[PDB]
Amino acid sequence: TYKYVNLREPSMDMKSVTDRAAQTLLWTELIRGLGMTLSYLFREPATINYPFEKGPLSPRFRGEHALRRYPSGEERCIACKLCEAVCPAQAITIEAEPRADGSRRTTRYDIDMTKCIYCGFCQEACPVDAIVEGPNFEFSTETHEELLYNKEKLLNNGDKWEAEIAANIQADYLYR
Amino acid sequence: MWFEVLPGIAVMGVCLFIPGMATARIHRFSNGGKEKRVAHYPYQWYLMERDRRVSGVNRSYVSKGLENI
Amino acid sequence: MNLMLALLTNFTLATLLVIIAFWLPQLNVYSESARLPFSMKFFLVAITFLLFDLEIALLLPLPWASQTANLNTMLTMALFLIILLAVSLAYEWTQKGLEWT
Amino acid sequence: NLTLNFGPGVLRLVMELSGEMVRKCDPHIGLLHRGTEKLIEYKTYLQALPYFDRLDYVSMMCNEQAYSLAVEKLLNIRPPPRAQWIRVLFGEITRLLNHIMAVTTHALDIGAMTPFFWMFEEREKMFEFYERVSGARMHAAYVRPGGVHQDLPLGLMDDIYEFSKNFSLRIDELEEMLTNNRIWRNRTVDIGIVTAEDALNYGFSGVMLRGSGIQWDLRKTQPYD
Amino acid sequence: MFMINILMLIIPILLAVAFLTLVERKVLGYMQLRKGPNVVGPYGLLQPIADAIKLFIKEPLRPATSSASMFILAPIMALGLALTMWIPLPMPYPLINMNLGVLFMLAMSSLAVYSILWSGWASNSKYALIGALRAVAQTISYEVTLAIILLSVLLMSGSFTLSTLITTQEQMWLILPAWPLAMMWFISTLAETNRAPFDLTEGYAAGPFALFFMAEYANIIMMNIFTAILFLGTSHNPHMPELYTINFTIKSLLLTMSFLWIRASYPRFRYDQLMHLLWKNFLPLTLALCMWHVSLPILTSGIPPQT
Amino acid sequence: GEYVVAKLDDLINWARRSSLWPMTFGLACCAVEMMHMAAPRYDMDRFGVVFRASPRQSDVMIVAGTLTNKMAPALRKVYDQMPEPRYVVSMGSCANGGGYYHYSYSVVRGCDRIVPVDIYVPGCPPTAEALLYGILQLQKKIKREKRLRIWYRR
Amino acid sequence: MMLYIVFILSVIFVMGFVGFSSKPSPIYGGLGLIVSGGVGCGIVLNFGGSFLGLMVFLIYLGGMMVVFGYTTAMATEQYPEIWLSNKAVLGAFVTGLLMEFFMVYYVLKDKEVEVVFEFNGLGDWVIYDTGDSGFFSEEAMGIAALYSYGTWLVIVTGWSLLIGVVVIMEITRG
Amino acid sequence: ELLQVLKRGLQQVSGHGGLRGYLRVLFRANDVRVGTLVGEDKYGNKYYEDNKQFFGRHRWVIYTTEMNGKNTFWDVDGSMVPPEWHRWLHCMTDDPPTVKPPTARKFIWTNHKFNLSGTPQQYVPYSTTRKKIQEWVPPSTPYK
Ligand SMILES: CCCCCCCCCCCCCCCCCC(=O)OC[C@H](COP(=O)(O)OCCN)OC(=O)CCCCCCCCCCCCCCCCC
Ligand SMILES: CCCCCCCCCCCCO[C@@H]1O[C@H](CO)[C@@H](O[C@H]2O[C@H](CO)[C@@H](O)[C@H](O)[C@H]2O)[C@H](O)[C@H]1O
Ligand SMILES: CCCCCCCCCCCCO[C@@H]1O[C@H](CO)[C@@H](O[C@H]2O[C@H](CO)[C@@H](O)[C@H](O)[C@H]2O)[C@H](O)[C@H]1O
Ligand SMILES: N=C(N)NC(=N)NCCc1ccc(I)c(Cl)c1
Ligand code: SF4
Ligand code: SF4
Ligand code: SF4
Repeated sequence: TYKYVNLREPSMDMKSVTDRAAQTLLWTELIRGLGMTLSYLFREPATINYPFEKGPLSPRFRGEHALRRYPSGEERCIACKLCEAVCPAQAITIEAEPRADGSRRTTRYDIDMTKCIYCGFCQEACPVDAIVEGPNFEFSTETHEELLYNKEKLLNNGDKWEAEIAANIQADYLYR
Repeated sequence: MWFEVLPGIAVMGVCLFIPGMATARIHRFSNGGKEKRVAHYPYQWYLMERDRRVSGVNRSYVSKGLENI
Repeated sequence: MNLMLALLTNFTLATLLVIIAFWLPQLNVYSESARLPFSMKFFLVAITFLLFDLEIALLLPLPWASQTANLNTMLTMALFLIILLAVSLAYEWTQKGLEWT
Repeated sequence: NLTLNFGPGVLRLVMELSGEMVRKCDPHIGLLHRGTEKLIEYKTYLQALPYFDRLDYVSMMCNEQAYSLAVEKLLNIRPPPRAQWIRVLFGEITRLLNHIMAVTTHALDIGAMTPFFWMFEEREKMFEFYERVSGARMHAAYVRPGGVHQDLPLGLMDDIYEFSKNFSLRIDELEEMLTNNRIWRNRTVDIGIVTAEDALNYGFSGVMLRGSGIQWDLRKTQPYD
Repeated sequence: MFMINILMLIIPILLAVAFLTLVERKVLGYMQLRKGPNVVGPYGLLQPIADAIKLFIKEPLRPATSSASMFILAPIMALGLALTMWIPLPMPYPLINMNLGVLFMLAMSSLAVYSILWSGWASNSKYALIGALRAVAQTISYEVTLAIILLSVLLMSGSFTLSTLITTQEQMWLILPAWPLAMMWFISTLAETNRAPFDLTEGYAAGPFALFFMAEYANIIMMNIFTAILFLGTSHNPHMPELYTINFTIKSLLLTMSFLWIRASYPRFRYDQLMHLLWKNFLPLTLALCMWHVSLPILTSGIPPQT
Repeated sequence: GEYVVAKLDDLINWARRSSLWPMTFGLACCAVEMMHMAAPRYDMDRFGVVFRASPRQSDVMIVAGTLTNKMAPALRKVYDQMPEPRYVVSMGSCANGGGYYHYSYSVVRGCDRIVPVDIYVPGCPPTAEALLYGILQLQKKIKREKRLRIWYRR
Repeated sequence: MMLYIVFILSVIFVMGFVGFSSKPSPIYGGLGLIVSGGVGCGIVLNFGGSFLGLMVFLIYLGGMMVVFGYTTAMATEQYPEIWLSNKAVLGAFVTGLLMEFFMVYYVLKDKEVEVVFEFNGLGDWVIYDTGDSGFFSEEAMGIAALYSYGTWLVIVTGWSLLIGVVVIMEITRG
Repeated sequence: ELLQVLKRGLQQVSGHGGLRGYLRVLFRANDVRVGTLVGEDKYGNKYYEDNKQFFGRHRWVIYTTEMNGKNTFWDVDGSMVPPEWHRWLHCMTDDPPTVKPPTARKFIWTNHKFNLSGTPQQYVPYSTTRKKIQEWVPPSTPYK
């Protein structure tokens, strides 16, 4: 099914021709456009007062990465390397070895945040909720090097943001 | 809101009001409290020069009435 | 003399602002006639403007001329001059002198 | 004829002009060639999906759909009906996102700048729908071979309805600025006429065909989902 | 005393131009459903000051190997002429009471096109020269109608004295007898000042750029004061002159805002299209209305006085 | 005198950060989020950041998108034309370090190989708000400058 | 002294003429003519010809010289040569100043001079009219009479302007 | 209604504690709206809401004037909002941490830090693995 967007014949009676002449000489349709911008002048603007006000986000929001713990404080990550395997950008680098107590844990967990595409595939692939994209999006830096995250930086992000991360997971985990 | 544009318009309006008010008051100050004499044509200039001589102080805006007769 | 003072002040302040604009401190210590490919159409616009401008020069005295007693002659010549401006435009128009294609 | 190398997406145009008239137009592209097609050969099928968000990066989920449909065809599987309805729903939200971008930046380019601002607040509200289903405002990676990644959060359809209820009024305001404006018409009417036969032979598609009277739309003739 | 008077005109002109940059940004903002400057000072009141300081302490680049004599002469002429256009304006009294004031403004503005011509030469770039030559053609073309429209209006006024326009409009604004002329005058001032939808140049740096920008916006305010005087004459009470200044200032502000209102509302003409607007629409009508306004006072017996 | 220099430094710093005119190199998808920062919700112009500026009038360059090898000389030419002081904001993973295309034959692995960078905004793309955070971070960096203080201790 | 304003302007008038008459690059030859035009208007203004003075600004400078510069930027020079670079230009320029300076120096000393012909150096004010008091501008009344007395002048002038349009279009068609 | 509009404008001066308090928020936040105080965090940031504002402007924060020894009277940052309020302020949830507190964990930071880039506290990356190959150390005694 289709419709025509511009298949019409102007009427050629005197009243119609004189209507179009007046539009030509009195600029009536231009004056009409002025009316619409005038109406916007008296509308309340949509601007929010950043940084005192923030744009709304959802619990699914994909922001800065963090490494998480169990309630005991033990690391969740068990160096399975599923995140590294799935990462579309090859932004994750992992090394692991038996910990002094025999635990399977990483000795390296790096995320190049300038390779990362913030796709969230790592947190989908993780079987233990160890790596997540947190809610923080305000972490711009003055140097390139500051965006090469190692395990210490990522654990500190987990400890810094866990209060919010856990609540967001609580809201969305039944959708996963 | 739209009325937050008014402060900028008020500043501009005061800037445009000053030149007109300044010239009007400066003219009164320099012309004995009257309007500046307008002399577009030689007849009006001849009268203004005659005013300067008649004034006795060489100011066309000092005026002499019947007190001088 | 007033007009000279106003003119001298206007262009003197303009000069001062431009030279100051160039000579502010920088805080640095280290080292720092053919035929233009332009259409004939633009030449004809400038020439067309010039000839219409000369016609406007002749029409400028019209407010004073309307005070004449010989109004029949004055009105006839005023309309004669403007009509000839109209004919000039029509000649440019019909000869494609106002086209850009 | 005067020759000009215009331009520094980013476009380089080498144009031969004769006075005011364009004698030749030679677009020089590749300023945004990023070897996507080669990089995809080193990815699994899932890993390649986010590359499709970044092609027509105004129609993200429509690009995902095309790739997913291709993979599902090769897999010989089909997505479940609810995933298909979500994909059509967000495919049409994506069309609004694209068309707002197309019309208003088309208008902004020729000096009609205000409608861009009005309609990009509408775009910002649809970016919220993207973020609420996927956590990203643009590169959702939400439509995948086999369906979608997650179900809609509770309460989203209510907000899409609320957005849609008022949107046709926004279109009307855009039309008040452009549709009958004589300046807009002088800039657009009889510009770039393409015949039906030229359009088909040059490989045009979409509105580039329908603008010339050709009755073709793949959603009608070769429907999907 | 008179030196005080000169400075009491020049300095407010520059401050008014500076704060027009704020008003334009905010008016355009709210028409675009946003706010515009509201952080730098309360309600953006310090934004013009920040912009001006930023521009003057910016590196003042030059084209190099240019007619730098005319790189510096272009903005000096532009700003000097722009400030000169204000000295005969009656508000209600002019700084200089010129018998031929209306013709003095015509003469001075016709020179303003030189700063465009010189700046194109001074760029050393052949494509910048072409753009300058396109702007000159647009400017001189719309000079033609502005002069003929002005002459038509002065046939109801009877003199070239700007303050006589005040006398002519004691009973009624000239916009009523001459709204067709006022429509074309207003559009001509837009195309004359290269304003949208005639801003084809937008289709210098640091302080030199600021001086070109200030000269342009001085002319924009100037042309809108002239429009208010020419067509919306304010009644002048000799014993309360500031009543004139208030009312005439408001009219000038509203007309200047309408320049910003129009910029927010329309697309941009093509070059050939705004040339056809002048040569094939405005000029034919302007010539016909000039004939009509030459005949009209004679056939109604409403010829104005000379003096 | 140190009190006068400190105040003069504060004045010029305030003017330069209160009047940042950006030249946007809208190379790819990150340009769209830059558009949304100019759009009504965030209105960058309300901070004194005009929507669009010509290179010769711009104070900050925003590299918003992938920088390919073909494009790199053009970008460096525009940077060399900017009057000083000039700053560069690198927006998004592509500009920051190559991002998704880091291993491609045709892509510059980070625009900081071509121009000095002042601020790196992470994200693919960064949200409009995240970019605005970066601009406000650039302003604070300018607020820290002590050009006149260092000049008078030379 | 202000009593020699006309003489001072006429000195600048002549210096402007030596400027472009020595013929530097056309761009700077135009500027010298522009400066001469403005000074020439000043000379005319001081003899009571306000309208004639302004016509020089509006038609000569605002009209003809704009087209001269506009055409120069197209069909002639887009880039000037450094002013006074050529010896012929400099030698001609120096000679004109040397001739003018001696005329001024002698005329200002003896209040008279005999460069070919005899001139009085007392000041141009001595010859001015002494008794004026009309309620109008005599110059304006003379120019306005173009429409009352100059019917013939209007016809032949208006016809020449029309032919100018026709002729120039013929010339430039090629 | 213009009198009601002006009365409301006056009520903002009193709603902020007088002229001084009205001017402080005007210059610190470029906003003089009066909302309902939802709560205050341990760093001094104050959180307000007004549900009659349109979505996006219905919640805001007035940042503390000092946080972790940094003067923030004029230098406010979006990263000063601590995680527990971050969720509320960005509308990821409806309930503020005064109503639904976050779960306590021993390892969670007791003190939030804002963006530390550009300062001596900035992160510097480094390899977290130990040396892989051990080189032979020659004997310390002589015997060639
Ligand atoms: C009793 C006997 C009396 C005798 C006298 C009678 C005379 C009255 C009847 C004649 C009235 C004529 C009105 C004159 C106005 C100019 C008319 C005109 O030229 O408009 C047409 C012009 C071109 O028309 P277009 O559609 O583009 O193409 C037609 C060519 N095929 O299109 C345009 O010019 C449009 C303008 C483009 C710019 C748009 C931006 C301006 C829009 C806002 C305008 C606001 C109004 C101005 C108010 C000014 C106040 C000072
Ligand atoms: C409106 C008038 C206000 C008057 C205020 C007076 C304040 C005077 C202080 C001026 C401070 C200028 O500060 C200085 O500006 C120049 C450009 O102009 C910059 O640029 C300069 O230095 C850089 C290197 O540092 C050079 O590459 C550059 O070519 C040079 O021009 C400097 O990087 C900046 O340090
Ligand atoms: C009443 C006097 C009227 C005189 C009218 C004369 C008209 C001639 C206009 C000349 C304009 C000035 O000339 C322009 O500016 C100065 C002249 O010093 C030169 O600028 C500079 O040029 C070279 C370097 O390139 C230097 O050696 C010279 O010292 C310096 O002046 C420009 O290269 C020249 O292009
Ligand atoms: N065109 C833009 N970039 N926006 C804009 N309208 N800027 C105007 C900024 C400006 C320019 C010169 C001066 I003097 C002042 Cl006080 C302010
Ligand atoms: S978000 Fe995507 S690109 Fe970034 S680390 Fe996780 S899987 Fe890799
Ligand atoms: S973060 Fe998760 S997916 Fe990655 S290595 Fe650790 S346990 Fe495996
Ligand atoms: S960083 Fe992401 S959003 Fe930005 S240009 Fe690259 S792929 Fe596109």
